[PDB]
Amino acid sequence: WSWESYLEEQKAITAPVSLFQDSQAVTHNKNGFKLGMKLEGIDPQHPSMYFILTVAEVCGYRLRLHFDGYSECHDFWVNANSPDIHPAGWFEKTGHKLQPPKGYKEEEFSWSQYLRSTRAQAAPKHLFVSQSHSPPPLGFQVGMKLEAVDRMNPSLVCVASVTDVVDSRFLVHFDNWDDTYDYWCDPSSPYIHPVGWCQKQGKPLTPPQDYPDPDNFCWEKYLEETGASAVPTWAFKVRPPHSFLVNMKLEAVDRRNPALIRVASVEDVEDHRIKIHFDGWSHGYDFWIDADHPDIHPAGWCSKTGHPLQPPL
Amino acid sequence: WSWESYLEEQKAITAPVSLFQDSQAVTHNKNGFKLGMKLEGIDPQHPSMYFILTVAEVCGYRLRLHFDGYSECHDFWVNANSPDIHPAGWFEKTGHKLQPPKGYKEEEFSWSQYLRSTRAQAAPKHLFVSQSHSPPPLGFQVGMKLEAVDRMNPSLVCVASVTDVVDSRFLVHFDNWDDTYDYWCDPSSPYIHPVGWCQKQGKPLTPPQDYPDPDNFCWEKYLEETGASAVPTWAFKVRPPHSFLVNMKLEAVDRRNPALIRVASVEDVEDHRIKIHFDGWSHGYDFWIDADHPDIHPAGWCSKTGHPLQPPL
Amino acid sequence: WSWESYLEEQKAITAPVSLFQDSQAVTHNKNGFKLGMKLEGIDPQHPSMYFILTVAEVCGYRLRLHFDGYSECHDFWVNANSPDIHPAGWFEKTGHKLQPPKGYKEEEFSWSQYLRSTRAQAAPKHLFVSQSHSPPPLGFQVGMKLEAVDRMNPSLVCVASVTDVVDSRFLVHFDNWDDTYDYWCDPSSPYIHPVGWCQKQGKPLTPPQDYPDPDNFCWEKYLEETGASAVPTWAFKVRPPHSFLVNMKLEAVDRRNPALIRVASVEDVEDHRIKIHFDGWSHGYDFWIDADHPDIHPAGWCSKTGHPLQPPL
Amino acid sequence: CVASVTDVVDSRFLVHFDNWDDTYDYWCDPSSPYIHPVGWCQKQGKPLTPPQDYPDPDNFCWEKYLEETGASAVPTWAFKVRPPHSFLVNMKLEAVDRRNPALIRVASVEDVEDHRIKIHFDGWSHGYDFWIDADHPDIHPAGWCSKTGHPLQPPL
Amino acid sequence: CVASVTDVVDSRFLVHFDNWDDTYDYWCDPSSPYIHPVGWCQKQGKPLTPPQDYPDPDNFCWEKYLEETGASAVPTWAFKVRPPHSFLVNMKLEAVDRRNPALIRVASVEDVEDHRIKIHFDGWSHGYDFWIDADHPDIHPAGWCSKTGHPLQPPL
Repeated sequence: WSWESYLEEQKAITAPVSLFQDSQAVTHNKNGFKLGMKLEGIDPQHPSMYFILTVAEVCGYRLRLHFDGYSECHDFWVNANSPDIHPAGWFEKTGHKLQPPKGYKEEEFSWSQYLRSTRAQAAPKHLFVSQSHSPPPLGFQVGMKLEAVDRMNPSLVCVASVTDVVDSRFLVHFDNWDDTYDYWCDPSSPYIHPVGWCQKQGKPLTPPQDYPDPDNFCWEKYLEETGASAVPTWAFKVRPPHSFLVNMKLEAVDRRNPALIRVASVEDVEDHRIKIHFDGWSHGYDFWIDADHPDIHPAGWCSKTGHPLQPPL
Repeated sequence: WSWESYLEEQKAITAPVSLFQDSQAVTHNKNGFKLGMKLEGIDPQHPSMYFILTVAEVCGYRLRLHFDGYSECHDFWVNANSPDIHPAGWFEKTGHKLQPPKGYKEEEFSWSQYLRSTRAQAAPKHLFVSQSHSPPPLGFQVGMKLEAVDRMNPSLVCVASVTDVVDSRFLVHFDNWDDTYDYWCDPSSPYIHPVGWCQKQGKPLTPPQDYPDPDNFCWEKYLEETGASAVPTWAFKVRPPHSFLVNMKLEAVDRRNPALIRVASVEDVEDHRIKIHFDGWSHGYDFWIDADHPDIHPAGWCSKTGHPLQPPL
Repeated sequence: WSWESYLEEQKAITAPVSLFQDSQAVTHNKNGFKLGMKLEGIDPQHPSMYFILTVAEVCGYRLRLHFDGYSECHDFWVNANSPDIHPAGWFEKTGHKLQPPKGYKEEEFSWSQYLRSTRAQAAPKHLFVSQSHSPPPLGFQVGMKLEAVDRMNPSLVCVASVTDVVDSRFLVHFDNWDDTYDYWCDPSSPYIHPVGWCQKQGKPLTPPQDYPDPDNFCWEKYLEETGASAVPTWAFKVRPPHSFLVNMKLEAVDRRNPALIRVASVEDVEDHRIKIHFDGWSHGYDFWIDADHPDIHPAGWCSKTGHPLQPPL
Repeated sequence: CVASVTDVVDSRFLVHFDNWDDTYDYWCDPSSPYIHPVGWCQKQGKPLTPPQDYPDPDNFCWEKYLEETGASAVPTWAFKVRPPHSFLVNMKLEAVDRRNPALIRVASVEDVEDHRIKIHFDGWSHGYDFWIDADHPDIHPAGWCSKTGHPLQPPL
Repeated sequence: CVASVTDVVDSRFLVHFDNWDDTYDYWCDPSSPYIHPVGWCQKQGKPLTPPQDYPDPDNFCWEKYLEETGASAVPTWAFKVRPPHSFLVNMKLEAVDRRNPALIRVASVEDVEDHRIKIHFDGWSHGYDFWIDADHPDIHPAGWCSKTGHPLQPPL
């Protein structure tokens, strides 16, 4: 199988490298992660929470992470340039809570002790793109409030708060809802708006879960009661729409079997998202994904990084 | 988008209309081809051979042709003023052979009966710019001999024959070779030369495939032996070099997906060819093309003919 | 009146929005068609033929179209997102034939000149959802063959051809028959089947009108003889049965006077059709309709688009 | 003149003059005395004015203008006969003053045609007398102002 | 372009382009395929070139221009259809040499339009080929030179 022969055969064009973020395209960085290394990272399902993680597998510029003490059914894959992982020690130096290995107490866990117990090595610091050392996102402080789209229920724009800040990004949290709805963004995210945006746009605003008087939610009173400030309007930036076009081909990780990356096509577009189709598979497996998502890549990425590529059905 | 605003922002000019052949520039002719019409035409991969074709798609002044009985994977695009297509009945009336639809036999095929059996419409004669109702190109009669550059292997100038004449054009065939290397041209073509030109210029001439005694190749006796005359030297006209300049902009079909036409730029020039660059794409997709190629057009061609134009990426 | 109070008094539910095609449900698009605008479209009684049409009336997201030069008794209603109407100039740019206004001749007609003579405005291109600017429905090329149910005589499955392709849809034509029986559909249509389906299912296949030797009807030789390919079986997709249930309420155009839309109920169901009952009217006016028909809509459609809703009688 | 229907709203439609500004347009209904079926001029004796800047004006042909514009003429059965009004000279009424339309005045019928009346404002000069269509929205029966709560200007 | 009749001599008239060099002027008759009545461009949807140095080049209007200039349009009835010529490609004839007008040469019809022919001088480069109106006084039937006593130049 080759991309060159397949494109000639299909009279098709790949999405150029120029349409991707540098982080999605870069193939010349080596993967320094090695089996058994220990580190810290967010649970992709609960992006506000941090766990002790171990490198269980490496494949090209990707690695599979295992939650120490928990079942292997929870293992997940990230790129070696992921900002959602951090070196041993990072949580304690930056004000983040550790969920310790199964059966430990928070107060009970110490990296020194754990590494002695396991005789394991911590992943070296120099591997990690994110250590909370770079300038923060301008204008977004922890504790400030804003209006945000519930990416799980995208018809809802909701009262939300900044609850975390790491390097150039911040975490959006939906007031008094499960942290499973939280997501990381930057100032240009198309999913966030200043306080007052819904009322100015004539959209209903979804109030906090279990808000005492759900009927008459008022931002001014809520901000006062909560000792909170709005993110100032100047901080919000326009992200330009992406330049991907329908029928362009690319490589995308399989959501159902994330170990796998497949030949894919752009099936549809929005301003900030693309709809992925896996060539040769049912359109029933098609899915929408943000254009900046870390698991889409230009054609060639797998061969240049050493990751196997699944040809079309 | 708009050419006008593009030219201002880029501080650039378009290749003037006068630089193009009338046939590449003409926008004011309507496309009278309709879905399902039947006709005859050359196979672009075997330019000496004629097949039954059906109009499968129309886009502006272009059409996509299907080889009757064969796979749709062979379909190809032409312009409505293509001289490489002819009305039903042309082959018989002009001394050409028709390769029939898949599963027929040359002499099993009758247009009357085919049309009855399909209930299809033959494309009307008046649509075609080439019907062999013009007197031939002066001095180029079938069977005559000349020296020609193998456009596939441009360092070779070779023993070649005229094997087909249609309106103002004729077919150049390489003696003892596949029709695969053949090409259509006219008497001003820069790829052809009178008998003796090589000798008189210094360059070696490639004789017919598997000729007896190749270095000892003698034209005046090849000629007497084949009962052929060389094309008279007075026949070969001087096409002047084109006047395209680097950085001029135009519109060009994308060879990767020929359904598409794009904003393009002149990246380089030779006497009779231009190197095309698609604005906003990698220089890796840059390609050489004959100045007189049917698939380059002046700015505004798409707009005036009703074909989409791909703006720069 | 109000849906809300109606549902309480009847102790009933409305057919949810999710049950409908997006095209049947969408209310938030404005109707940009204006009185007197000119365009092209199919004749609903001769679905293979295109005529010049004028906007005669606008009501909410619907419009009434007039055949230029002909009687107003032929006027008909469509939705503003109809794929059966196209901008001025479309026929020429896409290989379709235009039947001209009464008293003209196909080739006497020019849009430039018609617009000058009438001083009329062509409806702007951006209004149309169907302009042949999308790539076709996969595997369905013009001239290809299939088996189809005669929607007029549903016990018959018949030899049929693709004769028209426009955006995601194509026209099914019965071999040797009037266009009167033709219908538009897409590859998930439940009325179409690959070549051989009848034989493989047990049912008899109706051959072309006035074919020689009907019981002795052979597909692979009909095919070789017509220079046609059958539509490949991989092309035919499985539309799942709709999920409408008896007693769900909705809004539906009244076929007796199509200017009107009414409160309606699901009286019965098949896999791909629903039987409509108009609340407060006799069951004698109950009628069967395809679930995907453009003239059924979710509760609130009229209200959101600005079309009157007939309350129950 | 040659004219078209360009707008329809409820029981009314807009009459437009072909090749002319909308400045001359007017709304009416099928009983309007200002409109006529195609051919009426020819059949009555009067000359018909063709579209502005038409090619070859005296040689103006309707059935071919029609075929050429993909238009039909309004059918003759459509044009209804408004009967002449029954106002008589000296009857009194209330009428908006065109000089200052905020005002309505006591008025008199000074003259009549089949479909128009000439209005005189009692106590004012006959110089301000003006012609108006009987069906104009700005003439009203005596007592209209009083019953609707609009001041009535008494005679001067 | 906007133009005027500035001369009349026998059966012909001179066409002049308003406020342009008289070098652009040409003689014709009523059937000339190069002239049209006032309004033709607008009826055909072609741009009309206004007079040189027209005070407001943007909004040229024939009605106003005619009034300002004290001028009338040539009436439409005066313009006649000239039938296309009947010359066919490859027919041979005699034509004066534009470069050396003392000379008349053997010539061929290289191409045709409705009212013009393209002349090729047999034996010379097609680079010397030229379009000429079918009625031009310097093309002639074969034999014209010998019958009038003018030398004829044979083909190159």
